[PDB]
Amino acid sequence: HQLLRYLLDKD
Amino acid sequence: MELTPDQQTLLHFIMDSYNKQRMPQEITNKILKEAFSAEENFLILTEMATNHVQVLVEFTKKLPGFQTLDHEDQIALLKGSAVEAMFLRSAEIFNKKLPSGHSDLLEARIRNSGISDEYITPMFSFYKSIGELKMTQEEYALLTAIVILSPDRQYIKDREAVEKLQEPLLDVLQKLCKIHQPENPQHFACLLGRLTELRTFNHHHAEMLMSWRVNDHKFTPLLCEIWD
Ligand SMILES: Cc1cccc(C)c1Nc1c(-c2c(F)cccc2F)nc2cccc(C)n12
Repeated sequence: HQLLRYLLDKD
Repeated sequence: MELTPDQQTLLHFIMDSYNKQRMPQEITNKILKEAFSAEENFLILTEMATNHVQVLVEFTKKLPGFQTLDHEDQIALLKGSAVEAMFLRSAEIFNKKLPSGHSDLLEARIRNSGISDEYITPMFSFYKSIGELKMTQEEYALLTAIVILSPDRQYIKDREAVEKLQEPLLDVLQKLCKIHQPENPQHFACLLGRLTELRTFNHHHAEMLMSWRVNDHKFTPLLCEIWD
């Protein structure tokens, strides 16, 4: 989950 | 005969976001310099794969209506569509973005990275099959959006909301086929053939990752744990 969550939620 | 102003707007938004995707020259230049060994060849593929992941997320976030979806559904779509969108973009890189010399060396590297022919043969077969379609940049962008906005991915809580985002894209794609290929009414059908061909890579890719053991140079936890 971790990586895809970071990339989506970052600006 | 003509896209409606609303369809033109949707197409413009998809095209603008797609045209901004780029595989950097820093990655591309490695194809012509690095040692021709399984380890160095695989390191290039690792760099390409991470760029594919970053590009997929940036393209997805900009898709009209994607930001209006339930946050968990946004993640479920990214996870579910990752392999298919990566394979589709890798075909565009190989067939259109790289000069003949770079693509010939990239193929050389792919074939000498220690990956079984069981997974390499279907990949180049797909690259050839999609290459036959002479797909425009509009077709690549719409097909990518359609793959990402697939409502039947595992663990989506509101499928109908995804369907409302995917259906206008399929409508625009079919209209574009009627406009650009009026003598060829089987063109949209040919584009649908690539969607099912992309689906077969979900299992091929999962089997590929499982075939590489923990101590092998190919085991790459950053990418492999996206699916583990
Ligand atoms: C760029 C590339 C080209 C041919 C074969 C491979 C294995 C790659 N790179 C990877 C892909 C991948 C991709 F990025 C695009 C298309 C199809 C893919 F198998 N998936 C993964 C997952 C873990 C590690 C790597 C190196 N990897």
